[PDB]
Amino acid sequence: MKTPLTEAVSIADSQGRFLSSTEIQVAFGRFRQAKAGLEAAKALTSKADSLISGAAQAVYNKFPYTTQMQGPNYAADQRGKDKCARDIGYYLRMVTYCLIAGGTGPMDEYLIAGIDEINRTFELSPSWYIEALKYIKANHGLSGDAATEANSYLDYAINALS
Amino acid sequence: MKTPLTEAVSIADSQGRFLSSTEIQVAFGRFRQAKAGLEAAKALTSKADSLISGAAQAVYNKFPYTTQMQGPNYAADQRGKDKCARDIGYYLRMVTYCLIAGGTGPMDEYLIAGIDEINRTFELSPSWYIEALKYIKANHGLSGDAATEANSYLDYAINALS
Amino acid sequence: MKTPLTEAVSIADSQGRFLSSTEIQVAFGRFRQAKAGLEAAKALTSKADSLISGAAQAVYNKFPYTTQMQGPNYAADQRGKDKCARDIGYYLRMVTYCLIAGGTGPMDEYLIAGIDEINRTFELSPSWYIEALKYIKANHGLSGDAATEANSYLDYAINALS
Amino acid sequence: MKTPLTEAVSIADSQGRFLSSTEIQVAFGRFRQAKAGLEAAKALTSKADSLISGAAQAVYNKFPYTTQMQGPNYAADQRGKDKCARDIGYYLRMVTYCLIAGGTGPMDEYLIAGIDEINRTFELSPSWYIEALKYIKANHGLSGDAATEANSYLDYAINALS
Amino acid sequence: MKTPLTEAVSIADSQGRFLSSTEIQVAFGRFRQAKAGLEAAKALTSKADSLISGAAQAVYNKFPYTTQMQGPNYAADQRGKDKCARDIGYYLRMVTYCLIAGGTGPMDEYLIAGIDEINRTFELSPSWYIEALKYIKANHGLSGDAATEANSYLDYAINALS
Amino acid sequence: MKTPLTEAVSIADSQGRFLSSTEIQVAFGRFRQAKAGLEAAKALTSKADSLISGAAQAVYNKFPYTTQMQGPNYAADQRGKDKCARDIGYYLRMVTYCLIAGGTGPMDEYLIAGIDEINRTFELSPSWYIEALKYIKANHGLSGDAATEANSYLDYAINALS
Amino acid sequence: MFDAFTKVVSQADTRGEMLSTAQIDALSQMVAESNKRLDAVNRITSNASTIVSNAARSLFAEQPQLIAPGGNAYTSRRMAACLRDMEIILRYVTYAVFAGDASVLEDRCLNGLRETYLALGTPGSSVAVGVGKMKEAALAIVNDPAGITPGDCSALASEIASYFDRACAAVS
Amino acid sequence: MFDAFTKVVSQADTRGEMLSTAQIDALSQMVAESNKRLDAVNRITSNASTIVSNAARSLFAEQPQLIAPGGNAYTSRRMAACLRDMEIILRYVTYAVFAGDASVLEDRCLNGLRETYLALGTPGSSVAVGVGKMKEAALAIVNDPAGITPGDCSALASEIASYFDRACAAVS
Amino acid sequence: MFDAFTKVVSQADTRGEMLSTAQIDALSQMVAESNKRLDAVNRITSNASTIVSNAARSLFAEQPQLIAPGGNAYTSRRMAACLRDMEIILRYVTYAVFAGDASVLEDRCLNGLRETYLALGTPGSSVAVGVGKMKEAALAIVNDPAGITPGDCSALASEIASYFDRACAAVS
Amino acid sequence: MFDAFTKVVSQADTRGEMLSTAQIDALSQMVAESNKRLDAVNRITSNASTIVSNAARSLFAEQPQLIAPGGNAYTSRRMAACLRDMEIILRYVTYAVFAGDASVLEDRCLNGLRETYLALGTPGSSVAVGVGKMKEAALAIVNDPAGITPGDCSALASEIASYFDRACAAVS
Amino acid sequence: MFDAFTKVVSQADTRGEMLSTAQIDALSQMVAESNKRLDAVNRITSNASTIVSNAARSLFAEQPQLIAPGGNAYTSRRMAACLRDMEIILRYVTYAVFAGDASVLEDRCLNGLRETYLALGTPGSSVAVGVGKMKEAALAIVNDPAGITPGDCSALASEIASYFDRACAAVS
Amino acid sequence: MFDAFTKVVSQADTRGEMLSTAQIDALSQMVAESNKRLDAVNRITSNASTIVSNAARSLFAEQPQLIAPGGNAYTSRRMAACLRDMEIILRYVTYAVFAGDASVLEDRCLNGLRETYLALGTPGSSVAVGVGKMKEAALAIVNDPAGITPGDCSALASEIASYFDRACAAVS
Ligand SMILES: *[C@@H](C)[C@H]1/C(=C/c2[nH]c(/C=C3N=C(/C=C4\NC(=O)C(CC)=C4C)C(C)=C\3CCC(=O)O)c(CCC(=O)O)c2C)NC(=O)[C@@H]1C
Repeated sequence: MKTPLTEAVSIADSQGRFLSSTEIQVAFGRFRQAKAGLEAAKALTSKADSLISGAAQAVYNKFPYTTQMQGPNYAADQRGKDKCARDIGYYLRMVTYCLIAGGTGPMDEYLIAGIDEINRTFELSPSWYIEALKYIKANHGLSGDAATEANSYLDYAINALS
Repeated sequence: MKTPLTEAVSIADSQGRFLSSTEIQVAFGRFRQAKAGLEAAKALTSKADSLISGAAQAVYNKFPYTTQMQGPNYAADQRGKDKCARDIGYYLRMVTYCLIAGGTGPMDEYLIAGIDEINRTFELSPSWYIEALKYIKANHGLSGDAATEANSYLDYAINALS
Repeated sequence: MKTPLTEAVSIADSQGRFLSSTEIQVAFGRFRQAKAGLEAAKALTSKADSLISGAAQAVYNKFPYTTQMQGPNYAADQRGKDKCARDIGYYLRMVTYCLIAGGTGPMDEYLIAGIDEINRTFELSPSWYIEALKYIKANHGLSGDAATEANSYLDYAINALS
Repeated sequence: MKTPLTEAVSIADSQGRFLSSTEIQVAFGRFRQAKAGLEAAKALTSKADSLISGAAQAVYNKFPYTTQMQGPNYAADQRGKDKCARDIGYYLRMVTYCLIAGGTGPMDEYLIAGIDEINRTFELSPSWYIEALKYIKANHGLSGDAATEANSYLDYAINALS
Repeated sequence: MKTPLTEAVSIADSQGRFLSSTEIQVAFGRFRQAKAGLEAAKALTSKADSLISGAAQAVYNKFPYTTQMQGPNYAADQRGKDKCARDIGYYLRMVTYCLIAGGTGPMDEYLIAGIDEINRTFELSPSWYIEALKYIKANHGLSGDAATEANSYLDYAINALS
Repeated sequence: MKTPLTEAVSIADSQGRFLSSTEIQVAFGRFRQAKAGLEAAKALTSKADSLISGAAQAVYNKFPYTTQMQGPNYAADQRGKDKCARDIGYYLRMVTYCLIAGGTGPMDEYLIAGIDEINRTFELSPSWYIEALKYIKANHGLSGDAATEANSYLDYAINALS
Repeated sequence: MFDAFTKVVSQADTRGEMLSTAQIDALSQMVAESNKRLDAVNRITSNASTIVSNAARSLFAEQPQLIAPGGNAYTSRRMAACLRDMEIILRYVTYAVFAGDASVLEDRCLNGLRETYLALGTPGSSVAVGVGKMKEAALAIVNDPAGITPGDCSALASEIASYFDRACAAVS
Repeated sequence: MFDAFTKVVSQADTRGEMLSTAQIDALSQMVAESNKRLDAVNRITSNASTIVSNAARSLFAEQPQLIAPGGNAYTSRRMAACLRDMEIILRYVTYAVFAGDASVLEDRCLNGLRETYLALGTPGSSVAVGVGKMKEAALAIVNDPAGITPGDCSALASEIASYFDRACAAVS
Repeated sequence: MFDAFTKVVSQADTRGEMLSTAQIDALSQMVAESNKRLDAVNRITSNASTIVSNAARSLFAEQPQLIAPGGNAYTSRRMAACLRDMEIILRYVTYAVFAGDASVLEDRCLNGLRETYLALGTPGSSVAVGVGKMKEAALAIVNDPAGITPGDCSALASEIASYFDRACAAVS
Repeated sequence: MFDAFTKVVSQADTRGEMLSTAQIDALSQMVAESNKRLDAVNRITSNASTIVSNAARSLFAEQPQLIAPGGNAYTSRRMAACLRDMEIILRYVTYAVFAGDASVLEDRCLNGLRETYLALGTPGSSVAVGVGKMKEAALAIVNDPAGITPGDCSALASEIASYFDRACAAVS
Repeated sequence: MFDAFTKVVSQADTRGEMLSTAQIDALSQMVAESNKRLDAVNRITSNASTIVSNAARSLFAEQPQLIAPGGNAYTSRRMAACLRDMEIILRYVTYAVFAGDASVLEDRCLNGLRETYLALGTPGSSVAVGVGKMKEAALAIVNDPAGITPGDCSALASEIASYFDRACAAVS
Repeated sequence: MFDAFTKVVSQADTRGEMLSTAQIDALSQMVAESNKRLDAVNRITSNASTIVSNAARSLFAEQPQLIAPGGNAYTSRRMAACLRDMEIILRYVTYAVFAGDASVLEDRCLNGLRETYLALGTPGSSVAVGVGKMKEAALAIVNDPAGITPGDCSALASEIASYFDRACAAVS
């Protein structure tokens, strides 16, 4: 679980050492950033339904075949649309977790690890998800550090898919 | 060489991943703390003479025998006093390095690693250095974060010797 | 590499022993099979242009968006169409090599190992290639052992892609 | 256990892969050879008593001192002549098993492994058994592939003993 | 446990070998020495009180401050002196043990291993003990091989403390 | 190599230790035994000719077939009798080396390691050599420790061959 | 592990006896129909991804709790492990079919699997449902008369189903 | 391992939910208090040697049977190990205080420690005595008003105590 | 490895001297520029996949011999390795930007790399062309004026370029 | 492991006492008669092959079910393993005799052996009969008055016998 | 390693081409001669011990200094190592004959072998004499018309001899 | 390694000859003086710490450039390594005196040491000076007539001196 506090402890322990000024500076950096990050998680959470449905439509508009082809890996029916909205909601929810923890840890453990096998196995296209992520990025309406950190996690996800 | 910046890179590299918000927050903590460390180091530096001679005297006072016994491991002659002031000068210089770098890395590498063998081989008592370090703590005259970080390193060397 | 003769030797060498009746039977199996396999490679080779061209069209027909989207990963232009026919040509060629060797060996070494990273990096959909492979199975016109073996390699590739 | 089917599966499993055309050809080879092998096993079996007793006499006559010397490792009494014929019967039985499994595996597992320690501890000469094995080769009366495979095992035992 | 008989068995077992002339000569060496060593142990035991109080007094004479300073690591009070005589009693007891076993083994196992940690943690000075050990050497009154072996152990302890 | 002095050093080096009383007692054992061992080596050497020729005859008397059968592994011709006398002489020489070194080392290094492969490959019987060794034990004419140590190496060889 | 041949051999060795003609004829029977056995192996292997994915999709649609957040197959890593187990089990079954003996499946796959799931909290029952679905798809694939020399594979089909059944009973 | 932030995140994920406003505020309150938490860590760490050596000495003084020949802390090797365990437990305690969650302490240190001492013949009850003593000394150091901006560390002190307590309970 | 700070410290220890006032001012200057430095690291990292893929595509378009049958980047395994080296080098470059020192890059990535390529038959010079492309793309990304507090990043951009250039010089 | 000397030393260390008169004297007696102890080691070791092989042979003739097909000593590998066990036990007994203490035998050879045979299916009662045979052959070899300075070895004979009995009891 | 098939495949892949009718026909030809190839393998293998021992004994009789005290083949360990080298080279030669390509012999046996002997002080020229003797004996065995279907194996014999010659050249 | 006995034995084996009578007598004379040899080992080992530290302190006093900042013996780690090397060399020298042969010293200590120092930048001449100081001090401890049976150890001292000189020459 990659977060400032967690890795600080982990490194000290792997070295059999007590925490020193280095790990304390790590915590300082974390607690300072937590203010912009925690507020960012809130902003994203309040616009969740909007961001999710908007991201879904952006994907449907860029890849029209996804609301037409009848295969189970697509969203031509209501079942597929819910799967898609659900998935996109998952990505958004992981982003809020990352902001809360101040690291990619939540996303790495619950979503990224294994996603390749899932997309391949169920024939889901990474490009669909990337488009959804670009949309959230362009419409979360954040600014300041909040924007930078949230975008860092959205781009992280994009990188993990390409 | 344990410092926030090199440790952040070493973690990422050991995991084969690019730097993320976690390592960036580690840098934020480091650069925020730099003010204290730089001021503390610069202050200790200008006051090095009185701190060194004063510390040496603090030891001779708590251990009057070190200024009476004939052994080459003692400071009864000018030769021993010089070796002593030299060593204490070394500890102080390392403390400034740790403050400059924001970590114990410098001291760990140039002083602590192998200090045991040295003190056992030349029959130098760790207690002597502990007292000297106590003196520097009570006399650097720094305040706030500068003082707190300066003391953490001074206490780090003390713990290394006990 | 995975082929009867090569694995027969590799396994005996790893055990530090001379070849025995077991490996000789492996050879009997390979040489017996080699007859139909070499004829199958010849058949696939003489019909290569038609199979490659037909397979590419089968892919564009199933996924028409690939002939339309403007990104470099698609075949909207001549450059993309040539890359695609080229890649399908590679799969077919690899299949001929597997028949020649009597094992997936050549395809594993030259195409399978690393394919995942390639498809993810250049955003190429494994689905596209799977449709191409199905076309080849449905149109090579082979029969008997030639077909069973040839199809085993075509389905092997499809499995690595899903 | 060195046999076609078992090694084919073993190699695939060690590679974490499904069986492919390679392992199938290994099987084809085994099943093809089994027709000659199983019949050869039947033949050696009906001629067993004659081969075994005849082989034992061959040894006694080639190495007359084996029935003169008094130690327990020799055949100067019925106990020793029986142990001997028993052993020869063990080699012959192993050969039939090898013909049945299509490999040395059975002989390797039940007889070859540890044989050198047995012959040394009990002071049994490898030479005695080699003569018995040569006798069985010259007297089993097999023909075609049945003879070739059976002899490959008889010679395999002779090579393990020299 | 470093002792003649134990090391002899350990090597042999380490090599999976039955004992032979080499290990028997080791025993010969050990048993030849034990004649003198067991009597030496007896001599040291009979004058233990003398040696211990004398050695403790020798340390206080060389390092008079150890009877001044109030710290728990010093001997200014009866508790401290009692700790000291105990410690010196321990060194003497180990020496008899070594003479009895014919090796440093007992001392290595019960006193040497970890001594550095102890002296560091409780701020006890190795030099103090070195003086106690020098006293025992000069006052045990042993002669011949009993003296040589005994002194080898006392010097072994001194070497481990410096 | 298995000898008192060599093992003593190896064990200590293996432990990163200076030599101590244990290793000195090992040497005492070696040096004490050396007096008898060196004279024994000297006595065997002086009667090597009658011991070798005698031991060879001992082998031929017990195993007469060895001076009758035709193979290159037998002694029915001068070539074979010379190979035989040569081998027996090697064994005797190794025994003198062991007595000199005070351990089986020489024999282990120069004769025993690999002797199994030689005898099996060239079809030489361990029994022939065992008899030669028994003949030497009974006829060397040694007394006291010289005989006991020499006899230990002779039986050591017998054990290694059975 | 054992293959059909070595299985009878090891039992014969325990008795210190050479195979009877009855036992040898039996093995000759298997050898005579080995082509059918090898087709089964190729056919199931060639459709491994389809068999696994379709069965996994049907299983989750049938047991939605498995993929509900907090469910055992929830999170990418658990879903991946689940799909991997389906494939692993299918693979070991094909091995048993090829070898003509269930030992490899039992020893390397099923032995101790119940204890594994029990310790992780993975519903073995649900795993069995998945296995059973792959079984059904696998057999239909083996029994497809298209593109193959007509013949009777009934005995083979029973042997295959038995290995799938061993798998279900091993985790239930 | 979990830190205070991740602890809340893993619970919310199990329910497939985003953190409520109350949950975020709670974490935010912890952030506001962070400076005090870091001082406690720095204070216990800067006095580790003292805390361990004073507590160890006190322990042996209150339970002389430990250093009496035959005692579990008798012989230099066992004494060093004992001091080692004192430093280790203290180290893991400060880790928990730093992370704001006991997981690191429980998983990497306490987990199966009782069994270890039992197999070694090490008196667990006495280990707990040494830990309790370190607790008293650690908390006093943390609560010392000298050289630090005045404020309430009441809550943090209870949290620190709970980690020391978890340690004592794990070995007795 | 070294970071900007320990690099200076290490030079000062060689002379047995404490940092001068000038040396302290310079490091303080780096500290005061740190925000821009971290933006550079976030911006480059946030676009790593695009920087690597776009550069690779361009390199292959300009040098078709690399991907033609027989070319060093032909076959999936080699292409993947080639894509990996691009990523690898980019990753270490970002490490040097963050630390403010090239040691991690030179020490763990570029040392012995040319020898590695010579032994493999890999046209290191072509790796250089590729790195060069990643450089200009990365610099354009760092220099993007939109969505950020205006300011001059000239020095930093020059520093970042030097790290890419070291990589090129290491395989050329 | 402990040898005669270190065995008494460790017992005394636990009491924090120097060896008593009765303790040192016991060791002196061992030293004075050590020559015979070494002769016993040399004698048994010099007849290792014979003792093991003769005992194994008697055991098998006495219990034919061990070597009959299906028996635990049947097949070359199991027979080789059985002979090795005989040699291993005889090796450790000579070790105990050389050290004048059974710890090495107990600790490295007998400890856990009964459970080992139980899990393998090896008749421990049979192993005992084998050991018993080696015991008497070994004893007669030690007591042979030929080729050795005449004297009394009865005590040593009992010690030797006791180590063998330990082995028997350990698997009976 | 390559076998006759993959050897031509690798060359064709470097050119990015599918095998030509000729190349395939050349392969069909070897497939038609495969029975002879497998007989050669079995015959040499089945007489491995004889080929090595007679060749070695002939070598030593021919070069007495190899076995005289101080010679490179003197002492049992070195004699065994020498016999082992003979068998090793023969083993890898049969591999080449089986696979129908020298690569396995070159890559795993011959490569670096000359340097090894130079270092050890082992006479490479003497090894070639030994290898040459095994070659002649190996060919006579393969060429023996007794107990085999009559036909021509000249080409195969020529191929077999070339592998032996490689081994000779590789150590000279 | 070789000891005084095996050194002569290995040379004899190379010639395939038994030691001459005169050679055996020399080994007997060496045995007759073994007590002196063991006293030397005991004495040097017993004063190892003072021999090392006194030589080291003297060396640093003579070559202050070694300990000055930037010097090769500067920093605790380098100083410790330096003291360690002194002890290592001394140790191997006592091994050689004990074994009565320089092989242990040459093979496990001096071989390749000059190259190790060359690569590190460690001044070998300075090491030689340190070794020379240990030699002189060790020889004085060996020749000390106090508390030992009076006799002539000149031969032994010369041998001992020759080992120290080997080490000096190996690093000069
Ligand atoms: C030159 C080095 C100095 C010297 C030596 C010298 N030593 C002896 C004799 C003996 N040395 C020992 C040694 C030991 N006994 C022990 O118990 C131990 C520890 C385990 C050791 C190392 C022994 C037993 C003897 C024999 C009895 C005795 O004390 O004499 C001699 C005498 C001749 C001989 O070789 O035996 C000599 C000359 N003498 C000097 O004057 C040197 C400066």
